[PDB]
Amino acid sequence: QIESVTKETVHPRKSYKMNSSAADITMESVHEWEVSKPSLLHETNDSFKGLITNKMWFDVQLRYGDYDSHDISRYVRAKFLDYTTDNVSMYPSPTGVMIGIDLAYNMYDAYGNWFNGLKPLIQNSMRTIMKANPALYVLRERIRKGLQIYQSSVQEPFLNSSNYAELFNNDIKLFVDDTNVYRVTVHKTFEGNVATKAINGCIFTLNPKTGHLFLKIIHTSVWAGQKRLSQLAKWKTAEEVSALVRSLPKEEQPKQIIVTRKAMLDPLEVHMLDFPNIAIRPTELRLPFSAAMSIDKLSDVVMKATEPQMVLFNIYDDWLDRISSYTAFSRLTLLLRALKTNEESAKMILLSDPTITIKSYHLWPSFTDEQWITIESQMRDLILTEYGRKYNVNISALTQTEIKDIILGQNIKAPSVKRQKMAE
Amino acid sequence: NRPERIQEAIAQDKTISVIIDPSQIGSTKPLLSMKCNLYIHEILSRWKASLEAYHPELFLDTKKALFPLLLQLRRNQLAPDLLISLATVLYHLQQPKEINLAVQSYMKLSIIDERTRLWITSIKRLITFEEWYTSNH
Amino acid sequence: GSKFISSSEDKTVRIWENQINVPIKQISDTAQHSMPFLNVHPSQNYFCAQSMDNRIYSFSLKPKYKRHPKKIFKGHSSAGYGISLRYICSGDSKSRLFTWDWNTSRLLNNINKPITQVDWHPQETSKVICSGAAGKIYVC
Amino acid sequence: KVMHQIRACKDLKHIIYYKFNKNLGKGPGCGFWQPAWRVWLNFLRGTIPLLERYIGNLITRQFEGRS
Amino acid sequence: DWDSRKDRWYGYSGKEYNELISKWERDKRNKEIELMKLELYKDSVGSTGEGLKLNELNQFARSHAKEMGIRDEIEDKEKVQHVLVANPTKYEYLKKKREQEET
RNA sequence: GUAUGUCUAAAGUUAUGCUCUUAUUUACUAACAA
Ligand SMILES: O=P(O)(O)O[C@H]1[C@H](OP(=O)(O)O)[C@@H](OP(=O)(O)O)[C@H](OP(=O)(O)O)[C@@H](OP(=O)(O)O)[C@H]1OP(=O)(O)O
Repeated sequence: QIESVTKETVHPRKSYKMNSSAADITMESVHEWEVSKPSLLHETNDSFKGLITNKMWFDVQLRYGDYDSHDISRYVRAKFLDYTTDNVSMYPSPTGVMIGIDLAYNMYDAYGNWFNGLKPLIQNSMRTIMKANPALYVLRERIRKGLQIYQSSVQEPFLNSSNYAELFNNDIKLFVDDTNVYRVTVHKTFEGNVATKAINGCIFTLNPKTGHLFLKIIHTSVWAGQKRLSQLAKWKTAEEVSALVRSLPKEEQPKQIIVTRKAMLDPLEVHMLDFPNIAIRPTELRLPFSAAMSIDKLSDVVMKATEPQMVLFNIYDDWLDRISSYTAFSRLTLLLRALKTNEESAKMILLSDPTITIKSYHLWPSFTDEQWITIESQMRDLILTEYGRKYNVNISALTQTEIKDIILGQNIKAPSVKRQKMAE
Repeated sequence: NRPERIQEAIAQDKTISVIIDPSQIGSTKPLLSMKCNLYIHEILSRWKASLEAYHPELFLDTKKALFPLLLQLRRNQLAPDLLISLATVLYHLQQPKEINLAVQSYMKLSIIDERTRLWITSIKRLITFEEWYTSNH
Repeated sequence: GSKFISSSEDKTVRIWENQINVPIKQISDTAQHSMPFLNVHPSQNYFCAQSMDNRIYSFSLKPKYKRHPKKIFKGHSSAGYGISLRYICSGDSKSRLFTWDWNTSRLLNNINKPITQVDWHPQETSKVICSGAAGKIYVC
Repeated sequence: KVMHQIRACKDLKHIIYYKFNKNLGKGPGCGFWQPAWRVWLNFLRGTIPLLERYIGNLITRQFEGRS
Repeated sequence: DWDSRKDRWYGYSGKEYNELISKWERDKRNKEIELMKLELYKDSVGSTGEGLKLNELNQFARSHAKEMGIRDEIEDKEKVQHVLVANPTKYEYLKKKREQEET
């Protein structure tokens, strides 16, 4: 029987401010509630006095304990009847609830007044959150990293060459690459040493189903603010992505977000804490999207960019019209692959015929399906050629293995590959 | 009192050209506002037909998200920086061959922000439906 | 039409693409530059430019990344300007104009009368304009 | 060197409390701030010269340049 | 047991907190026109998946491969026919026209 | 990545043998990637 669950917006300070506390949630009731006298969560015998409330409040109270202050219940109680009974930072009601989380010990507890039949919900809630809040899990994982004891255990397997099929499955997705966010003009200096200067870049933000390549064009102005830009690249990337996700609706909020650079996952996890439903997918299979930006019109647009702007495109248009998305994506994958091997070769292949013309909207030249097929074959040969040159063993390839080689994703050490192989 | 607010408004609701001039953005205000405000009402009505085909659950709250705009637009509470970006989205949304330009314009609109997100996000559903609506037709 | 060059007061030259706004090449430091002019070079490889230190340079503008000067045109006490067609003709600060064989960097030194902004009548083969200070334009 | 003062205060607390809590149990509710207060006064007495010199020189530097 | 001894509040009924409620319970005892309508005139007046079809096509990749060049050929078939299965977009048509013949 | 050091931050002081095309090395440098 709650009329409205409103969040009282406090300063960012509140989170960690300890001398005072404004209430985080304010709870407007339908009827008067008759809350119990203040008590702890596990204190079962909650005494229902004649006092009533038309409005409660919920406060969180994060703490980081020591070997000496490692009980939370006492602390939370103290906090509750400190801030209530203190003439700074008054709550709308003196009757309310206060949760506190010992982050150092994972010892949740809460104290305060209790609406009838509420306590069980809160207990269960806390139990759930502690079991798996995203933010708290991140924190534990962060600490774990700090202590180099990280048990490499994932619930969802990575995108290897086998699971590539099950990438997409009538399911709204998004795909991210942060490779060409921080590009540099290397130019000489008066002293003689090199000076790196930032160029405009991108946030390769693709959707394999629709073929809608979003890419927020990074204007160099955003680097002009700060230094240590390789890390900052990641941060801006994840920030931008997060913002984009926020902008889109709950239906069009993409479920599984895939990331090219596995290092850039780490801050994304943080900026994805805005919304927990958006699962992260660290790809085992490296896809060529550094060379994605070396497509003519894309690079053109990147250079053109004058400000913080995004200019989306359909990475494949005609292909969608002809065939399902997956087919289109295979072709695209081949193309990008070839580009990554060699740009000149790629362009040559594309512009082998000069009679063909790239459509005004489209990023790619519109071919007939048999000539298209031929082109694809040529590209594949290019990739294989590259492999032969560098890897020096492109001749005696098994089928699955060959497929992996095309992507260049299925690594030899990757145990997923062993799995698929084992299966066959 | 309230009856003449029904009469004058519903009469005015059926009295408009559902058009956005791409050059009148440069001019200074209620004309572009109410053009867009009642163009959105057509985007609402085209939805109202194929509510059985499309998923209706999100629209029921889309309505409540749109209610701010209605209150903004007929008053001109909505800011010039928002409005120029907003009308730019709706103009490109008119032509079926500006679907790139539609979401293009929406992304540059999005890029204090609590219900503004909610309604601006709701506008993306209006593009999402309209883009699909013209496809499945 | 595509590539675009612009030297500056800090003694640096910048090959750019038409609109890319990203330096294809910043030039070397210990020189100085003032006036940028492309020689009407038959291959059209060459971007010439006058200095502060009395010496007009030459640059292999194709590719833009190339910039090794072949032979430098010394002997024109510079505060001014210079233009090409075979020959490069540039004026000096103090006295007078200087025709130079573009191949060997040496030719006649015609009197001006000071100032110096030289140019060629390109529709013809041999006719120059000098730009003297205070209504003294000399033609050849 | 204020550690001495701090240490002294600690000692006083230890002394005081255990003359203050003979039959009385444990807890925080003892007052009696006299001897500690005395300690702090004497510390201030000690330091008043030191701070007159120190802050003297400081503000002199702020005003007159350093020598 | 440190934080128990520190516990500024310890060993108490809420005698001070009941006095706060008493102080505030006393304080309890002591205490659009057209636009609403203009907007609400419109209706509101309340106030695996497709990758399985790839997985079938990749299973059809097993068919053309099982026909020609599985293991015996090093490069001549198992690499050449490898280049001509699964990778290129044309393999959509190879299955599609086999579906069209099957229809 | 830094110490550190320069730079900008707007108002007008009253005078008449070579050019060329390239491919290769080596060195140094590079908070750019591996
Ligand atoms: O001996 P110290 O390190 O100065 O710490 C003392 C001491 O606590 P420990 O014995 O745990 O160290 C006192 O405990 P008792 O020896 O008296 O049992 C306690 O005095 P109370 O028992 O009277 O509280 C006092 O605590 P407080 O400062 O609250 O009086 C506390 O000092 P710290 O709290 O600064 O450690």
